[PDB]
Formats: sequence, C-alpha cells, structure tokens
Amino acid sequence: SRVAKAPVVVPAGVDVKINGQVITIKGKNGELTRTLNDAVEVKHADNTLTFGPRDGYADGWAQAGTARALLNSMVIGVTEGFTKKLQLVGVGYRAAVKGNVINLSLGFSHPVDHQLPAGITAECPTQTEIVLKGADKQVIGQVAADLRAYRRPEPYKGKGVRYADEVVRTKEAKK
RNA sequence: CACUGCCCGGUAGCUAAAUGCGGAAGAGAUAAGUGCUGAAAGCAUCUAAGCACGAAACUUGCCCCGAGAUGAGUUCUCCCU
Ligand SMILES: [Mg+2]
Ligand SMILES: [Mg+2]
Ligand SMILES: [Mg+2]
Ligand SMILES: [Mg+2]
Ligand SMILES: [Mg+2]
Ligand SMILES: [Mg+2]
Ligand SMILES: [Mg+2]
Ligand SMILES: [Mg+2]
Repeated sequence: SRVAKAPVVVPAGVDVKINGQVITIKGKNGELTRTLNDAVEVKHADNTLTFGPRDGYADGWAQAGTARALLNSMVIGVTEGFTKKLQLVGVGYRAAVKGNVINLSLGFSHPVDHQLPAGITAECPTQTEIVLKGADKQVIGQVAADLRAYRRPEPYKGKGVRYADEVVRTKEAKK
C-alpha cells in the first residue's frame, strides 16, 4: 500500500535479474534470491523497482507490500551488510570464535558450541561481546536469537546473553 | 502290612527365595509455548507470503507373530520328455 508505492531504487554496481517471480540480486557483498508470491508483479526501468498487484488476487497490496521491503533489504545486504552486536552480562561469562564456531561459557557444566550458517561470519573482539556480519537480514536475525536462547536475560540482574540495543527491565528481589 | 508305618539324607527333572538381561539413546512431524523476517495498518506486529525451535503423547527405532496380504508376493534348487 503506502509501502508498496515507494520505489526501491537499486544503485549502480548491483545486478538485478527478473525471471518470472524469481528475483536474483548480485552485488559485491553477495548474491541473494527469493521467489515472490503469485499476487505480485515486479518490473524495472533501469533505476527503480516497482511492485504491483496481479489483478484478481484479494491480497494484492499486502503481498506486494511485503515484497517491497524484502527486496529493499536484499539491496542493502549486497552493498552494505547487516551487523548484529550481542553482549554478555555476568561473572565468568565469556565467548570465543574459532573459524566459524562460537564457543560460549555461560554457567553450564558443559561447553556451548554454535555452528554459524553459510553466509554469517562471527567476531569476538571482547570476551563479553559478539559481532556478526551477513548479507541476508533474516539469517542474522535468526543467528542472534539462537545465541540469546542459551541464557535468556535474567529478570534479576540482566544476566545472560542479551542484545546490544535493548533495555532489560529488572526486578527487585523483594519480600 | 501299619499315611511312603514313622523318620534321616538325596540323583535327574521341575522350580524361587537363586542369577542373567530389559525399559533406552537416536530419527521425524508436532502440542501448549518461544522466536526470525514482514506487510495489510509509513509505526508496532511470531503470520497473512516465507524461515527456525519445542513433550514420557503421535510415527519410527527395540522384541514377537505375520502372504487366507483371495491384492494369496519373491528367490534358489529338484522331478516328470
Ligand atoms: Mg491286613
Ligand atoms: Mg537338597
Ligand atoms: Mg526422540
Ligand atoms: Mg521439530
Ligand atoms: Mg514493519
Ligand atoms: Mg520484532
Ligand atoms: Mg523414563
Ligand atoms: Mg493414544
């Protein structure tokens, strides 16, 4: 609707190939591919991407409204990248990356090892910090959630793997 | 012959009180639940398109029966010239 009217201007240095509903986008950071819904039209006059409804579908401007913001993120990923910072709060909590494997120490009797997917590369500058980078926005959101899901941040001291941006609302251990 | 007359021991077999083993791990698709991206609805949103996770239940895996499975299947050999 009000999202699907506004065009996705695709900058130079970015290759865009339309194949029916399949849309590949190649750039210097990577290449990405998504099939659209059957309710969406897509076309291109050399600078802009426009997303129209195919006539006859009731969910026209919502399926075409989703398709704009998906491809608006595919362009940013192949030319800038999406980066997600994660920290650690607590005593003895520390991280370490070996190649593509985060090794966590989070208060358990066993070690914690994570296996980073095929487009995501991780970096611990600090033992209490993870910085991970990737082209696809949906995968850096999913990788960040699986690391936070080992010690979901405590409601008493904020303790555990949290996101960098968020506020963790704390509670007093009351009586 | 007297309850095997009354008793004392005891081979084999059968047995428990004797002594071996078992319930699983793993796989799949989920429940309640938890999320990721994301519009309708410029924001927000687990959901409408798409992606992940999740239980002694479910489907397997473990044991036995099983082609009268009339939908009566397969392989190997033998006999009758
Ligand atoms: Mg007599
Ligand atoms: Mg005896
Ligand atoms: Mg199992
Ligand atoms: Mg599952
Ligand atoms: Mg949104
Ligand atoms: Mg959200
Ligand atoms: Mg049990
Ligand atoms: Mg039942």
